Amino acid sequence: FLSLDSPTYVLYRDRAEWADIDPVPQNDGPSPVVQIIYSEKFRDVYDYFRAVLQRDERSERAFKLTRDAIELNAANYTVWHFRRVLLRSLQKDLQEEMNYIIAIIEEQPKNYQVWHHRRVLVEWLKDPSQELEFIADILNQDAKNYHAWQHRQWVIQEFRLWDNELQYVDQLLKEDVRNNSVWNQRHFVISNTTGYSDRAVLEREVQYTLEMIKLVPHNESAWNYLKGILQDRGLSRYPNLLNQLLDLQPSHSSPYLIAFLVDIYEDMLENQCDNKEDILNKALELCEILAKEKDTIRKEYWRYIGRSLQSKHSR
Amino acid sequence: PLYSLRPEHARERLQDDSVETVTSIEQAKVEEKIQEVFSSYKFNHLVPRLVLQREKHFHYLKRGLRQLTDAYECLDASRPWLCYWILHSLELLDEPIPQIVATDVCQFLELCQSPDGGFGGGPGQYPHLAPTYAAVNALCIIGTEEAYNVINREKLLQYLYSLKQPDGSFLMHVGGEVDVRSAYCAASVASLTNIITPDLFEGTAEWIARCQNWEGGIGGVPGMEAHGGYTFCGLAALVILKKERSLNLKSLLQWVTSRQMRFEGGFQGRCNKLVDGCYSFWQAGLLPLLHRALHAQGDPALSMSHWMFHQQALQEYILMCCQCPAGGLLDKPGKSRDFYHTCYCLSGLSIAQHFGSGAMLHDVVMGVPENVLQPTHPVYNIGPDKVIQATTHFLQKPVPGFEECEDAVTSDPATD
Ligand SMILES: [Zn+2]
Repeated sequence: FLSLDSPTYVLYRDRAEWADIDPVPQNDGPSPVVQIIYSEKFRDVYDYFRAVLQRDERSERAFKLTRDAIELNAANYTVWHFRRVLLRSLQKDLQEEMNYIIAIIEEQPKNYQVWHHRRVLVEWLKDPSQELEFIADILNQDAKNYHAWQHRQWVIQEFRLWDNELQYVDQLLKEDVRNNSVWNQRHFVISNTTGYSDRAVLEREVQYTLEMIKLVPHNESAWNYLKGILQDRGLSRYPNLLNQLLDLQPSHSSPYLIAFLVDIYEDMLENQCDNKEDILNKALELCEILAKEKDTIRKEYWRYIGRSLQSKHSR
Repeated sequence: PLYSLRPEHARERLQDDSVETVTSIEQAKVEEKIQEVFSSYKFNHLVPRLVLQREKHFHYLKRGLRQLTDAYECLDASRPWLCYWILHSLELLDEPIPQIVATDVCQFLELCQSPDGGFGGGPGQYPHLAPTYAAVNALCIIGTEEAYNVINREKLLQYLYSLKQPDGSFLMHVGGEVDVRSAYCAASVASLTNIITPDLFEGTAEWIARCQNWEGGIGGVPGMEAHGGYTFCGLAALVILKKERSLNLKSLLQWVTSRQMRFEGGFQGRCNKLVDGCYSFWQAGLLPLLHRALHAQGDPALSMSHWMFHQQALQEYILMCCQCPAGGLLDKPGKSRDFYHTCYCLSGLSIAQHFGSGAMLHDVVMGVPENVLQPTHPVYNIGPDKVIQATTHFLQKPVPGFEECEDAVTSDPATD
């Protein structure tokens, strides 16, 4: 109704409809600390919110008051909670509220409180029909929005909406193959559908990742996904992966490629390979190359790695 | 010279492989702007220039601890956080807290405490685990008996129980949701006040361990992208619960270290995202934790003088690009001057300056020696002296418990 910036906005203390209630001012003590100097409008709305909350008043007026309170501080979890308690008590039209939260989220897409509330309305309504479209829109504003991704994962798991996510992931990866949030979603879909143990799927993924790495050799996301799906399986167990990797070394090298090879050799040594010495030396070398030149920011880590390799594969 | 100024450092710039996407484009921009800042320090020098503007930081903090502009209206449900952010920054800067504000902080925090346990974002607000963590940390930073005595321990335990879920997780608040951070707030607060019952954290360690994903890092809830803020909370929570081994520490270590930006020198929160001052703590804070973890497992290849990240490069990023002329610290040049970043850039700077493992101690203070900050506990992010002080005090007290839960089972009115 009456927007807080309207030229005709009226303070709650001057509304006839609220004349019966005594506002409750905040008590910060005789000598406050971290005291916020609230505007007159903010302190007025919250003085009435405290009065409404204190008497647990479940009215239509208290419901509308919470919209202003949220406008003033959409991070106030007590206000958001009370509004839900009011949505129930007043048997409010939830689709109407969905329209409200849609608009608000578009404004403050990074506010957690806002997504939590949408999640509640979705379980209550048990309707996830609008969800994937809406989130896609939000993700257009920022494809890495943590909260939007979390909500998307919740809707998909709860309502088992796995059918088209891998395609969506393929769309966004084309839009930005460096979007680590999308590489993660890819893993989320696959490990929750076909799983990675299906050697055909695993084969599809490694090949897909290798082509991805070929196009943008310095995109860390792809490198991370590749190692992600094979790390637990034993990197050295894939002889053809190692040969394709070494084949990248010329026109497609990077500290990632070098790092990966160190993993492979690290695994080879764990797996009691033959030519232990030849391998340890190939590892230690790449380690120093990384510490001293190709990945000096991580010199401390690489010195640790090399040191660990020696500590357990020498003499 | 300075790591960031060296000639070869220009080699650390982004190679977009000629494939431009929003990510590379935004990354290049920050690198260009940061380079401009680097150039300035390369260019001019006759007197030492890497200096922590202590003076200006203190003014900002001393003022904020008392009065905030309506720019902070958005943190009206986060007042105990403001108290922690500020008091911790002051503590790190070695500024003592006067008895009068100490008492006023205590009293304010008392007002923030729910009568049914925990602390809310402000007076009369429902309790919530984030402000509960902050409030306890703040009271522990003050560290007086008056401060300790504010916490209703029995009610706090009751409150943690009210949020504890069967699968091991904890709700942020009643009617709220769960995440690794709430698990961390409960473990932090429960251990400091000595209220850990045999079943309080049942299943928690396994719930946190499921948050570690394919990257090696930890998301907020299982399935989510690895994020520095959550990864810190995850590992810190497990250290408190002595269950760090529930995680694959190797993929965790490899993930964090990769989080340090090669050019900028500071840490990003997630892979392929921008650098940011606050992660100087969230991310770098993991290294001392991983160092303890691996060391307890007898790892022989551990350094006896350095954390596994470029301590120097992080300090350079912080000192050169994360300070505001008007006081307070930042996300990055001309970006986000607030009490949160002031607390975390400082907390990260202090982690980067001090190393300690057993008897081994070794500092690395870039810039003027005057830059040394007091050390911070890597689990709780309050002074180690304050951690020891709080725990020793709360261990004088017996863990609370519900007697009705221990007496004999009943079933017949007749036997009354
Ligand atoms: Zn930040």
